[PDB]
Amino acid sequence: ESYHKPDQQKLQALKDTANRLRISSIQATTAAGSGHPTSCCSAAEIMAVLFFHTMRYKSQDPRNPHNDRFVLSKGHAAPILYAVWAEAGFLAEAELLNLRKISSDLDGHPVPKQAFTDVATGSLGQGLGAACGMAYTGKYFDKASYRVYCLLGDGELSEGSVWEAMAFASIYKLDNLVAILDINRLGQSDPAPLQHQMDIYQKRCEAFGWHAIIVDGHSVEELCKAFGQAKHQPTAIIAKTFKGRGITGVEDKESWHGKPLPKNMAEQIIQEIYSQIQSKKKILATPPQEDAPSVDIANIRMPSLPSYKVGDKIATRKAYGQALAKLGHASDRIIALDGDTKNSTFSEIFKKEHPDRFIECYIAEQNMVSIAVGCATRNRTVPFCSTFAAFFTRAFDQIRMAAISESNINLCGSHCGVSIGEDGPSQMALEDLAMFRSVPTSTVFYPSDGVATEKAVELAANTKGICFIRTSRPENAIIYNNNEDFQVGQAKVVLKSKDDQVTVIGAGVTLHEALAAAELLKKEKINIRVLDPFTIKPLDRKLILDSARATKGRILTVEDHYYEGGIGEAVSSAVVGEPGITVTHLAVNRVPRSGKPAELLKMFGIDRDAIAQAVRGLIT
Amino acid sequence: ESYHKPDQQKLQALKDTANRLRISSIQATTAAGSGHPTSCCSAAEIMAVLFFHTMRYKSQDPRNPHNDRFVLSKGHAAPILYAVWAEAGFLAEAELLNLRKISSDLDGHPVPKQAFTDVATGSLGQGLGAACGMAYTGKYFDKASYRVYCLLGDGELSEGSVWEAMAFASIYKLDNLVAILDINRLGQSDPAPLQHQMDIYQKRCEAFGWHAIIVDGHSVEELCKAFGQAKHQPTAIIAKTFKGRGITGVEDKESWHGKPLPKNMAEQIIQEIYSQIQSKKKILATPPQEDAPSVDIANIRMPSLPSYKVGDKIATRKAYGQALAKLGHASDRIIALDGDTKNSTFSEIFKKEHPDRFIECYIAEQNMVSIAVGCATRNRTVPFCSTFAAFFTRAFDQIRMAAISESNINLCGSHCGVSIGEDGPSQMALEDLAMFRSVPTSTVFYPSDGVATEKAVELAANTKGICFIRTSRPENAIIYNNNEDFQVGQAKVVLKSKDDQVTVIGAGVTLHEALAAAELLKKEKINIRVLDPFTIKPLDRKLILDSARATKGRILTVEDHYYEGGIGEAVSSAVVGEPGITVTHLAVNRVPRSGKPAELLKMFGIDRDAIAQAVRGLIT
Ligand SMILES: CC1=C(CCOP(=O)(O)OP(=O)(O)O)S/C(=C(/O)CO)N1Cc1cnc(C)nc1N
Ligand SMILES: CC1=C(CCOP(=O)(O)OP(=O)(O)O)S/C(=C(/O)CO)N1Cc1cnc(C)nc1N
Ligand SMILES: [Ca+2]
Ligand SMILES: [Ca+2]
Repeated sequence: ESYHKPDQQKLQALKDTANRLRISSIQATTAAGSGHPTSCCSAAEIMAVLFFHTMRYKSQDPRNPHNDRFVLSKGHAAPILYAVWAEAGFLAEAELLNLRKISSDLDGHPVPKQAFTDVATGSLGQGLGAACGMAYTGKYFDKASYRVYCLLGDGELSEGSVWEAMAFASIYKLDNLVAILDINRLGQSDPAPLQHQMDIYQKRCEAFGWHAIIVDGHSVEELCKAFGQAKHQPTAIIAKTFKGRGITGVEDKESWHGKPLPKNMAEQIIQEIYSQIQSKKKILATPPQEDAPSVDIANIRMPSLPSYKVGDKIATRKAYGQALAKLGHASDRIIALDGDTKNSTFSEIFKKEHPDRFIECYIAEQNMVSIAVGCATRNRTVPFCSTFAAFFTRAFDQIRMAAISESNINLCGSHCGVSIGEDGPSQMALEDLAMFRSVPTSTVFYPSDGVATEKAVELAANTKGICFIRTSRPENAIIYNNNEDFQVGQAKVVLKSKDDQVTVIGAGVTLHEALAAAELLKKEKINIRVLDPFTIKPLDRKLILDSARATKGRILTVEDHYYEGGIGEAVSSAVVGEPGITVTHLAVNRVPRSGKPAELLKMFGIDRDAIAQAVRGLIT
Repeated sequence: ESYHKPDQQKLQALKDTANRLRISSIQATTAAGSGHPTSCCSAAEIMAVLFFHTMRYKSQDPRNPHNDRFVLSKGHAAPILYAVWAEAGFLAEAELLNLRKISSDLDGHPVPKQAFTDVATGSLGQGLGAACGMAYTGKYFDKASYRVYCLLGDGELSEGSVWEAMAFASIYKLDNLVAILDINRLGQSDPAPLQHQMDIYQKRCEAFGWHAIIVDGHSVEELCKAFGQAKHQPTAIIAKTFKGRGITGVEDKESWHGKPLPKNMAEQIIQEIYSQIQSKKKILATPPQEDAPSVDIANIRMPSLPSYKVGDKIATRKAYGQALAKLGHASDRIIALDGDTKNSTFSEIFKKEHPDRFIECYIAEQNMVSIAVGCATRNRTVPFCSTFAAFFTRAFDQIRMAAISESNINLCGSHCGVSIGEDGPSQMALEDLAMFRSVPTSTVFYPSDGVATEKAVELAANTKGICFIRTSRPENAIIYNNNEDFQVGQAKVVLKSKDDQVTVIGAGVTLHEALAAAELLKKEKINIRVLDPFTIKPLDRKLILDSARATKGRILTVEDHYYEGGIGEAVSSAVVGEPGITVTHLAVNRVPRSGKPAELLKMFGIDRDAIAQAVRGLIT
């Protein structure tokens, strides 16, 4: 646990290592014909000191739960990440030359198909949030000794998501977290705004509650000392570096971001760098203290059936909070995150019952999703984050990168559609189905009553990928019995007869408007089938088609969402070309406005009267 | 003009005004049954001083181009915004009681159907970026004397987008910009992280380059003085306030965010506040100096037809930069914004030729979109912002709010799809069509060669709403004559014969792969019709169906995008139910990986060979 103060030979070996990492970054990107060797070279001493002096990890088991974590937030330096894992003996050195090949897993940016990568980066400014999740988990959940190290670029620090993470780390006293800032003066197409004004970087980090140390980022000695000192808060190592360090004629120059060296130049430069290496002997990694606890990864089962009665009224947003609190007794892995909306999403119910597993993320949806991604790495927790579904659009890039990260997180967005009423469109989620459907690993739950909500929470907990649960503000009736069985991809027909003339597909509030339309239409001797998709993605194509063939081929979809990318388009895409099938679509056609929930459902054509009129038109 | 130091009577009139604004905020939200009176009451003195001492504006012409701008970033304080415009004589006082009614335009959050509103807020943390665009426009484009004032909440300051705007304003020396921070200690569901640690707020603002002044937010005299001194930096007025100020039993208490007072309580409280008001006489607004220049509203036309040659190769990303710079020579209203990607999007070409109208926004896509929205308010500029299309997902909430703001901005996202090759999925836009199609005011251009790209830039300049242009990295052949006519909503049949067996719909790289497939298929005596949509939204439904009816009803869509919300689903939703029409859909089915562009097109089943195989399967 004591700092090992390195001797001159260890320091020279660390320099030798840094220069090997430079050579490999050049060799790999020259072989590929693309990549970012100058972004690797500014970080070479940082990487050498982190992996071969400061960090503790099992070199043959990069995912080991006891290891220190490293997050390469500036992911385009991936070639030097691969180089250090070859230097540590995990990767074959020859494989480095296959960078970016379709036959290789050493892809252009890091991805979790690599055993040594937890989260995909590549979209700048997201790695520190993931690192915050890992550090929060290490400190408060695992209660383990591992530390978390996150390397960022300086242009990258213009992303506001970084400063959300900075503030989070100081609020939650993440003394096990270190950010290393590669202040190499340059971004992609110009100098970074602050260039080498190291004092301003320090003042910004200190103002956000971090211990901030300015170092020469090419001094292995200064780096060892800065990483070695006792930590009492999150620590920012602010490293003055030169982009392309060590590449004569390219160091500190513009016009070289993302440009590989041509073969003739790479050969000449590599010879120069090799001439500075004093010994070929490599440093060994040092293994960690193994105090991370075992975690139970068994299937998660609610401790009891939902306790609703048909006819009771409850909003699905409230049912979500009740279900999540119940799920917290079913598994110790469940954690909840929310962005200062816990009294609106009803995640406050989980906080009341399991306060040690609730993370207040404040008004910072970007960071919230990244925290959850970090908490889910190495399967340590099962995260449920919540806010208004509208404000998950604030975090779409984090959610997009979460799927590239093959992350298992759960996201519950409330207040969907116009049915929230008087707040108006800024709070109305009308594009969240389009957004989450376009996330390739996503399962999209749209529970229509309290029972379906509790079952969706339970299914989501056991479902891999990006799970989204769309909850609602109006208090609708329970329609399902408590022992109704639900499955991903299985819809429910909630009203049917042999004389049905249309299959009406609704969800949430429009499912209940469809049921109300059915009772109205029965007064005119018109029966309609009513179908509740349960999951919008994957869609129950078979039950939808079987239903439509029983109702003269006619489908009517009605949704509290815009036309594009929602339920209607999902259904149309599933059934197009099937003989005799037709699809009519009722949705919200423009930015809405303030009014009572029922008034807005009417104004935008998705209430019981609009459904009934649409049905009448189809018959005639 | 000299500061008019107010006398005691002016100060008392300002206190009276603040208390009138409290009373109205309470009356309106109690009448509506919803809203945020405590969030209004913390800002009452700020609002009184801004509108009736500091700012200069035409009370009967809120949109007037010479006016100071006010941005209510904490938009849920909308009732006090409405109250000040009634106090200024623009709104009828009786109409304030109709807050949130479907019969009123005094909606739950501010929206541009209100003459006194430029940008919709309601999604927190976006107003300061819009204000930065307004101030940048005032200082560097209009070169006018108007100032820009933006009121934020303290919980709101957790949004990273705020800090992007803070940094933007100091980089660009926006000394005409004032941020007022309503530090009322509380957010929605808990205290804000920093509560009343005023010194920490000052340190953070100063570290980001702002002149930061702490004031008693309920002292009209301190506010008059703090607002009365212009600075050489953007100025942060850090106002210590109490939430619900002036409401006995509620001031400084939790559990009251977004809670209206019950009628009996509102009556009692209003009587107490009214007893503090010394005079009913109202202060008059003071008008501005009228030095904003006139702006032409005429159609913008390219100075000449495109000058490409059929057969020449150019990537549409480069054609975009060439076309944008060309358009810049025809109209001085065109401005360009980019997020440190100008060498990759080729917006650098516009920077080279029109540097005064280029805005480097650095690696901060949220703020970039908000800057563009602010620059487009009152039609002062015609903005084109650009980055990789994948990174516009970082700004989806800003884009969503831009449509609620009825904003006319143009967005060009490059590097779409797997055809970028070796960088891998973090850089690959595969959900941008889903995203932008779900924005209700959007027009989605997907140009397939350099000619179509120049035409799309020109059309976008003259089209209202959220215009998106999707550009690509491969260097594909010019296929259109320079004099080909292009229109929004009109597709192009680029290959046909009387013996066509399928209509193949492709765009960008998949249009060219479809043309290559047609050549492979002709060796098998199979002709296919090939259709280029040009705009994905709106879609040329008529030409698609007329084509399909000439090709045995058969449509095949192939796209470098995920399945959901893209070209295939747009087509299927347009044609579903049409007799005899069938649609086969080829898209990217999962997160991709690194390889050469041609290798990835083949791996993910959207290259010429996958297209030909699909055609062969349909005919059988
Ligand atoms: C602009 C940019 C880079 C420059 C980063 O500069 P830096 O100072 O943070 O790092 P180094 O100087 O250490 O390179 S790497 C890059 C890519 O597309 C490659 O990922 N991009 C475009 C980019 C834009 N926006 C986001 C959100 N992610 C990105 N990757
Ligand atoms: C959390 C939250 C508010 C608290 C604002 O606290 P503050 O300290 O900034 O301002 P005041 O104390 O002055 O009220 S108002 C708000 C609403 O849904 C209403 O728009 N929400 C939800 C919310 C969450 N996230 C976003 C991006 N916007 C929001 N509007
Ligand atoms: Ca840099
Ligand atoms: Ca507050």
